[PDB]
Amino acid sequence: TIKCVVVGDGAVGKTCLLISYTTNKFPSEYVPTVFDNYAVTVMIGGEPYTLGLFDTAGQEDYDRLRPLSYPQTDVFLVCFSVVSPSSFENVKEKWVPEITHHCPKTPFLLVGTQIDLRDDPSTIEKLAKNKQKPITPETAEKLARDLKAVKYVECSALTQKGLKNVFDEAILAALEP
Amino acid sequence: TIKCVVVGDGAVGKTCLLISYTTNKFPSEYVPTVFDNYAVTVMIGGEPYTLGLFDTAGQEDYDRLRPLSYPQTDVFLVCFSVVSPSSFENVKEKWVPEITHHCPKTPFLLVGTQIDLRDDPSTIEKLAKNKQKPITPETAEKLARDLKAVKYVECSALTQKGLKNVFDEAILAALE
Amino acid sequence: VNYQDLEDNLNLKGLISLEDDRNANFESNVLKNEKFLDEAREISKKSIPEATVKQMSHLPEFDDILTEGAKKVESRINKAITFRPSVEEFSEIQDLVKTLPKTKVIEDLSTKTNEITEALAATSKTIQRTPELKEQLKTAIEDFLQNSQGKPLTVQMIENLNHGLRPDEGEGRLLYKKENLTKENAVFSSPEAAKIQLAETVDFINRAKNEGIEPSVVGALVYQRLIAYAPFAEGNGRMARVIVNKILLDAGYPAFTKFSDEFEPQIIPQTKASTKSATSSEVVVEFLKELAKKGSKED
Amino acid sequence: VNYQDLEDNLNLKGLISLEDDRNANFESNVLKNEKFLDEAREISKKSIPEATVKQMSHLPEFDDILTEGAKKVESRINKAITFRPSVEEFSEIQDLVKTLPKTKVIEDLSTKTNEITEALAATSKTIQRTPELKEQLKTAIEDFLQNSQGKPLTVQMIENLNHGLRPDEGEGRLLYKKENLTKENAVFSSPEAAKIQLAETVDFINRAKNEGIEPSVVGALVYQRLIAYAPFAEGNGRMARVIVNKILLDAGYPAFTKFSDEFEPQIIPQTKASTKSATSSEVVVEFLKELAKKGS
Ligand SMILES: Nc1nc2c(ncn2[C@@H]2O[C@H](COP(=O)(O)OP(=O)(O)O)[C@@H](O)[C@H]2O)c(=O)[nH]1
Ligand SMILES: Nc1nc2c(ncn2[C@@H]2O[C@H](COP(=O)(O)OP(=O)(O)O)[C@@H](O)[C@H]2O)c(=O)[nH]1
Ligand SMILES: *P(=O)(O)OC[C@H]1O[C@@H](n2cnc3c(N)ncnc32)[C@H](O)[C@@H]1O
Ligand SMILES: *P(=O)(O)OC[C@H]1O[C@@H](n2cnc3c(N)ncnc32)[C@H](O)[C@@H]1O
Ligand SMILES: [Mg+2]
Ligand SMILES: [Mg+2]
Repeated sequence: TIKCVVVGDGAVGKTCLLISYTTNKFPSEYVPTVFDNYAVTVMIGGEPYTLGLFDTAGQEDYDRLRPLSYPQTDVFLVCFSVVSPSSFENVKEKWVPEITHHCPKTPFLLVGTQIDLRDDPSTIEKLAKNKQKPITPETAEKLARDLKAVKYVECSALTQKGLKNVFDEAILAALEP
Repeated sequence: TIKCVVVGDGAVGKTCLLISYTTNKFPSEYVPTVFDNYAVTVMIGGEPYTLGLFDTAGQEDYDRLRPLSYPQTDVFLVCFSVVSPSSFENVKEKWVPEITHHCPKTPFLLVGTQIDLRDDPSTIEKLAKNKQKPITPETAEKLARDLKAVKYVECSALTQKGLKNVFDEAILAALE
Repeated sequence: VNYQDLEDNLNLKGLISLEDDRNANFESNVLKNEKFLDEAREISKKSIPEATVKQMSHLPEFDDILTEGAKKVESRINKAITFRPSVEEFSEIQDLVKTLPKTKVIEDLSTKTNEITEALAATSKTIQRTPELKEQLKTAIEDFLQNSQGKPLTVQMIENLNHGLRPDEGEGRLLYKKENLTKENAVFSSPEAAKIQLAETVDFINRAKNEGIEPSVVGALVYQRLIAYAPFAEGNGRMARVIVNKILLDAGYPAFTKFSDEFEPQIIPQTKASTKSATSSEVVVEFLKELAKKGSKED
Repeated sequence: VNYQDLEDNLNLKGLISLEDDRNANFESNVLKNEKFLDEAREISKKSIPEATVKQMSHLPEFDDILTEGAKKVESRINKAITFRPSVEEFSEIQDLVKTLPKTKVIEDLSTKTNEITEALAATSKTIQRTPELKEQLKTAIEDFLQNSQGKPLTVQMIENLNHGLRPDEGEGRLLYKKENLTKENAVFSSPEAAKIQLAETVDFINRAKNEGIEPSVVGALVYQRLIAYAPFAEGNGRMARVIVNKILLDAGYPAFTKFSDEFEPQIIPQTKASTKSATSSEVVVEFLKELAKKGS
């Protein structure tokens, strides 16, 4: 089993991406706050791999509890919504310090989510009215190298775009020194 | 995944043998009536096999529900206690007709359980006083071939004697 | 806050007294309820590796680590729904209620049924385009209205209403939700907490009616908390609106639908940091304003 | 069976009435209780492939298939514990109660604490050899008697009692059991059914005392059903015995320990087909016989 732990702020779409990836369907109704941990078989270059997927609760309420799921993690997924700059800022302020403190040698991916919303007129107009803008791949990739992520990947759980690659890269990160 | 479903009368040790196998420890306290289905990696000839383990409720109350778990079963474990003649008779009267009706063309093993109890002074005293006796491997083997089981195996969840081999045979039965 | 010297013809003071008592016993009834705690304990342990659990088991603070997060969620919800208005709000509510469209002629069961059905449909494209669905919901509403008519509300009536409001589901579905669920950044109660307080909301509805508490305000509070609790796997929104509108139509008030797209996410806590949060009494005020617009030009 | 014209100084008739009403409302309160049903539905679905669940959801019989087994278990348990004696058993119970050792002055709380603690140790080698464990249980017992004395019994007291009787446990354990559990071929109530009927048993303890129903018989019945329901993850045996012995000692009776090794498995339904089954009233009679021996 390769243990993959998904972390990040609330509402960035951690649960939906795990469900979308494991079911091949974007969930449109109710959804667990925390996806029960689930194992899936992934084929990488003819070889089979068992990916163990763990969801987390990102809120401050669970600061003391959440890391108790970190032991023997093989790779982290630090997620932020590309249309939520505050979740992007928390990548640096909260999430990477938290995982490097508990698992300093464990590799991590920087994951942009909900990229379909960069092409959502209502979404951008609402950011602009707040003098904000979506996160670009340029700035995210800068952050990934400044914070020593393995790399930056982005996806949409809704369209499944980039979704498969996220977890392929998660596995490749975990099979390393 | 090779799906293995464990059936048989209540109290034959269906749950305890699954737990003893997966944890390498015989449970001494409370135990689930029905062990939650659990996957395990089993090595046969240097090759990993993924074995899906499914427990059931053996009692008659759950007769209507039980077969609902049978779809895509690869191999059945039909269990009886070697010191329970009634559980052994029900192999023929109930369990193999149940799985052949509700899951045809699916291989099954005949599994004798709690073999440590053939050496238990209290168990054997009781059987003898009721003019009964434990099932010998020989009459079990005969039943197995009569009922077209792949083969007869037996084990003890308490001592783990023969326990590993049971699930080794189950995988072979599913691969043959 | 003291309301003793304020004008009140809605028995708002009796309502506030009722809220004071429930809020006071909230810690004992919910936060310290062992079923709720066990539910939290089991939820928390699922993700924790077996060996870590065992190393934590010797720590005096282990139980609190297991449960603190779940308790903070219920507390945040209770804070959002608990009615404790400012002097000014107390007075504005008094004034706002006099402005409500209110009929004295008592509608009959089929008329109430139709008004509640149309209210449901008003915010639902699916119901509008699907007569089979609309007719099914109408039957459910009619059944609930006829069973609760002249009687104290029971949780059983609600269970049946919720089931009736979930016709497209299939067989063997769970009535209550089995886990913490969310949609659209919403924060709802845990399954056990939602059940406990569903029961309290029923007692509240019955008590409020017996004490002659203004139904338009009762409806507002019930709308907020039933949605915040969301005990069932599905149809919590429909169920809340039917119960609320029974309360309103029985008093001669118009049917409520929803809040605006902007204000609705302010009535319960959200998982989105940016989303604003309204107090219970602010929700009542807004509820009354929306209800007052019901026959208007904007309608 | 009508008991109307039978000799009775134990208010057995009032007790039977109580039981008739609980039994008459059993299907409503337990079998049709939606939380219990949801529990059954979830348990059943765990072993079913999702695609099969999808198929079954189109069939009208699916929900009943889901809930049939769980409901039959609770009915079998309720059948075993519901007190409904024959005329012979009725009369025999009238006789047995008179042979029971019974002090006219009731011992104080500290004396009760000790007798209940000693009764617990009497059937347990582990408590006999481990003074620290025994002393911990003593404290929990004293605490329980302290808070229950002269008050209506509550579910909360029992939760506190159960926890106190589970001392070597570690932190963060579940109080109630989370799944159907068993040991020694036992059949216990489901978690939700056990919770519903723990509350009922509590109310039964309070109602029976108010009606002045013979405490030794109340004790017998409480012993059987609390053990049958077994709501907690652990310590259901110790807990039931402490509660029953509060009931007995309050009336001046001696403490109960256990039934014989041969009779104990008869008092609740078993997963083993060969084990004999005893009716509620047969359990009461045997309980009384065991209790009457305590002096010697
Ligand atoms: N448009 C869009 N919405 C998404 C996507 N992923 C999640 N969401 C929405 O974001 C909200 C919260 O998602 P959730 O998975 O519960 O976030 P979490 O709290 O981090 O687990 C839900 O309303 C989802 O429908 C996405 O890729 N695209
Ligand atoms: N001596 C012995 N006892 C066993 C063995 N397996 C199970 N048991 C006992 O049989 C009883 C019931 O076992 P269980 O697994 O619950 O049977 P099930 O109803 O078929 O699941 C328990 O009290 C166990 O202690 C075994 O291999 N040897
Ligand atoms: P479920 O479909 O049973 O109920 C839907 C109703 O829940 C309320 N609701 C959903 N999402 C939110 C948010 N983010 N904020 C406030 N209220 C919410 C609505 O009343 C739905 O109709
Ligand atoms: P758990 O350890 O909480 O409770 C133990 C008590 O359960 C009763 N008990 C166990 N096993 C059986 C069987 N097979 N039949 C009847 N009663 C049983 C005993 O009272 C234990 O003390
Ligand atoms: Mg989530
Ligand atoms: Mg079992």
